[PDB]
Amino acid sequence: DTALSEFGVEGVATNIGFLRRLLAEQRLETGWVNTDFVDEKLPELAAAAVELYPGEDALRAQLAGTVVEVAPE
Amino acid sequence: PRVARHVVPQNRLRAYDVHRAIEAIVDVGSVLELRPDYGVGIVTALVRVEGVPYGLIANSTHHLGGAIDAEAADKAGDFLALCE
Amino acid sequence: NAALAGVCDVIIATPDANIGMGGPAMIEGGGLGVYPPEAIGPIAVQRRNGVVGLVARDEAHAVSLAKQYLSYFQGRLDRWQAPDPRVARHVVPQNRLRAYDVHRAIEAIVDVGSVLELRPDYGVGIVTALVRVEGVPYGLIANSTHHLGGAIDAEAADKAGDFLALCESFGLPVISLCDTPGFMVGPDAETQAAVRRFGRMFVLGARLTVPLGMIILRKGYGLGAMAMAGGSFRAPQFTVAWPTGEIGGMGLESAVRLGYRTDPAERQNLFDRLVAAAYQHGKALRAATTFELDDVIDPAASRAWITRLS
Amino acid sequence: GADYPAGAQLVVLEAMKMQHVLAAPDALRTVRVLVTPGQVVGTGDPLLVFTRTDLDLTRADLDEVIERHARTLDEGRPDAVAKRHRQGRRTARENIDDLVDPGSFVEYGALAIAAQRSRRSEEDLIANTPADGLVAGLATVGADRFGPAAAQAVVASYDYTVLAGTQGMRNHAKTDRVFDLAARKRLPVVLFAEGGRPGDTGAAGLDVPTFRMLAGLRGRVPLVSVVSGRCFAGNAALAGVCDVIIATPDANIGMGGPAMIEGGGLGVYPPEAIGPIAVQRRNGVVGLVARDEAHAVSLAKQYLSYFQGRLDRWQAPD
Amino acid sequence: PRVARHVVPQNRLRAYDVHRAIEAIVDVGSVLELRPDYGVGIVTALVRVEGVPYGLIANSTHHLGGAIDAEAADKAGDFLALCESFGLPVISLCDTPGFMVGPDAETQAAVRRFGRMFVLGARLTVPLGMIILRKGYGLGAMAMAGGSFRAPQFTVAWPTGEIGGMGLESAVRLGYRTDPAERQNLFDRLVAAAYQHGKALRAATTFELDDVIDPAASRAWITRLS
Repeated sequence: DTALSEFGVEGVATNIGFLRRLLAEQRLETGWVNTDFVDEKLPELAAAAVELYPGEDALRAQLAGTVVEVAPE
Repeated sequence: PRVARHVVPQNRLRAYDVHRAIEAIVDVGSVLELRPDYGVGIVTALVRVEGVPYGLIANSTHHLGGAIDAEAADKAGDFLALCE
Repeated sequence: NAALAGVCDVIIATPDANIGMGGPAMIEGGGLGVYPPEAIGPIAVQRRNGVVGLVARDEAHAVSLAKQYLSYFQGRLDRWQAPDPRVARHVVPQNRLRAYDVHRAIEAIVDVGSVLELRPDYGVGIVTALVRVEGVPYGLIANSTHHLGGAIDAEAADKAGDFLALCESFGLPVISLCDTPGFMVGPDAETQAAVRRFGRMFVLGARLTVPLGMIILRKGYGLGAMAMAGGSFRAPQFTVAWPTGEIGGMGLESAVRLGYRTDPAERQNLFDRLVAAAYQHGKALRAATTFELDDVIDPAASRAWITRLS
Repeated sequence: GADYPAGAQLVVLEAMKMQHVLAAPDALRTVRVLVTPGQVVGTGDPLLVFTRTDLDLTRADLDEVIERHARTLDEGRPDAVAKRHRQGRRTARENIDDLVDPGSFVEYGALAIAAQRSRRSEEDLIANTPADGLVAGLATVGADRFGPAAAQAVVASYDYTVLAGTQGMRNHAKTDRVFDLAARKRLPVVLFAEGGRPGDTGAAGLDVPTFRMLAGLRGRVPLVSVVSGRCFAGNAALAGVCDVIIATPDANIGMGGPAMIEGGGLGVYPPEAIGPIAVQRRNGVVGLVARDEAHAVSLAKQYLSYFQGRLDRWQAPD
Repeated sequence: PRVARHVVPQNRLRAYDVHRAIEAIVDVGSVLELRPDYGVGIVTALVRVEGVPYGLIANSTHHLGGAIDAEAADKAGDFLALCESFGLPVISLCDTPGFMVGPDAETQAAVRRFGRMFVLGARLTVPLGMIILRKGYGLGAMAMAGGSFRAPQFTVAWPTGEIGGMGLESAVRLGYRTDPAERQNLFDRLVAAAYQHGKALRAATTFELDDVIDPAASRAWITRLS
């Protein structure tokens, strides 16, 4: 997944999103899926698809998460 | 006015924020910078000095030391065509 | 020396040419190191970004082109030779799918050897060239199918707008050979600021005060087709089309793709039939019937129409 | 840009230490050359472009068109051309090609058909509504005596054979198109008005620019109106917004058509009792009275001549 | 303002005095009607709306039902040449079925005369606002506006307005042709009926009019003319 995310492609549409969505599936955490899996999950998976001027600093996220409250500008 | 005097650093190497410069000249709150995240090399803004409207362009040190690149040149060319 | 050269209308350069705003001494004075002059403005780099307008074989040729370029802004020619009217009739293949060379259509219309195409390796979707019909100087723009099927992209838009301003500035009537499905779309086309760049093509067409005649060679759809006319099929002095033409808000295959949505293997087939079928109810003769075109002409008459423009 | 036969040397590269010589794959003509002596190339890099080294073979396309066009002309309509000559009058195209200089006409909207698919079908509209009733376009008049530039002119005629030469959606759009040009190029207009439509009892065409456009050309360019037959309603309006009206004795011009005089409750009158060449000859509505159609076109050509230039050959009286 | 609302009679047949209409719009006492006993078909007057000078033309019902005849056409043509010449913005109150038709009308050189009204409106380069009081049909109604309903800066209408290529009755008299004694009956049945699908509101639906206003709004619109 990390590999697929760090893959930058611009200009041509790809299926990096689909594959990415596909690795996230759970049945697949068992080590394998069968010949029909990717077909019965296609529609489900198909759907699921800054500079600073001197004197300024940027407050970054310490770790991943969902923003609940932010200060005003 | 006396504030405009400290805007530019005496050490010719220490970069500075253009906005501090602009704000030290045009009257308070009259600045309206257009396309700030585009051709960032140069600032194009509509301002006011004693209530009169002016167009303003300015080289920003935060980019290439002030160097005018192909994109910041285009942007400034556009703004000059607007003012004219 | 370059600054002066790039403030001009055209730059005629020879293969051994190297143009750059900064001399190796400047690239060095700026701390970017040291480079040899042959690696600054290669006739290959400048041939593409639209910096060099005409590429000459040698010095005598460059001077030849310079003499020719001026000629369009200097006056009419007395001796002129018309092409074989018949050739025009066979430029566009009768099969809407088979592509063809735009240079052929241009050369089948404007009189013999009067074509001088500018910045050809730049914004290749649209051809911008100074030409002549019966001795008179005209500016000419044309869609080339060899690029995106004729779709107008952000950069062809730029090159076209530039030319429309040139023509307007020195007053050359314009000849527009249209063959486009419209502007090139897509989330990627949008990242190249297509909204702002196509807008400028409309603005400069709106500013044309010179006569502009439009001939639809094959395709002429949506805004892109309009932009090619000045912003409307009403702006041109005459908006005529060859028999191979087809007009509409959106290209046929585009209407089909949207009006018919199942085939696992080859949809391509049901498509080609649903498209060649819809093509009959979208010809040029039909749009001619509702006056959406001033006429559907015999390609040998193109000149006769382009004449009443001057 | 040089022609070379098959085998002819085209480029020379220096591989290891020896020299590889690239030649013409066959009879070709150089076009573009993207390579300069001295540069280092890689495998497969393009060095130059080229073109390897009947006209009467008719094609369907051009034919369907020739036909569709030819079905608009006089020849393709013996039926209607007979009824006209029967009545002792010329057809729209006969008058036009008489006025206009030999093949200088550039017709606009020839393949236009009426705008009513609800009272008819596309089939008969295409054969019974040629040019929607109006043959209009660019031309030259007196180009032999004056320049082909000064003799330029917009020319239009209503075809009585098509719906009594009445005005309709499509031909309105054609008059606008053509009156726009007269202005764009400051060209004189010669209008063969005559006539006076199914779905007219709706969308009121009160926003039609036609009348305002011609009226607005008044002092700008010479406006000539030729009238034979019946000229009522909008057709008359246009005719009376002009500089001169050349009419033939059989002419009847009136702002209101018998249908309008009737719709207003004033009863029913026959068209020969509306704008008699005698009434309009007096109140200054008709400026020139022609003996016949060929004479009216003759006078129209002469009238324009004064606004077109000087004459070289002239004979002084005694 | 609320007074302007009662000026035009709801019964599309009951004539009314134009002066009441004009006076309900322009400011009090600003009216100066010129040549009132001449070309009585149309009223040409110099007026004021919020102190600003305007030229005003208006069809009078008391004449031929509003019909524009050869003489009232001449008079209006003159006034439009006056306004244009002295840069006065025009106000056009329309209530005409069209140009007076008939064989007799054609004798008074109406083709040349109605044409002069068309040419003189085609030359107006001053703002012209138009308000259809009741009837606005045919080329006559177009002339009243410069030559096209698009020509005016605004072509608006009062609730009592009716638009069309030809008047309601003209349409009925043609598309329906039997009554021995009294036809006047069945006639005003087809008329009052057809009216519903030719009124102002319907026209406004297809944007053939810029709007159908509350007559108290007349000023607010005219005001935008200067």
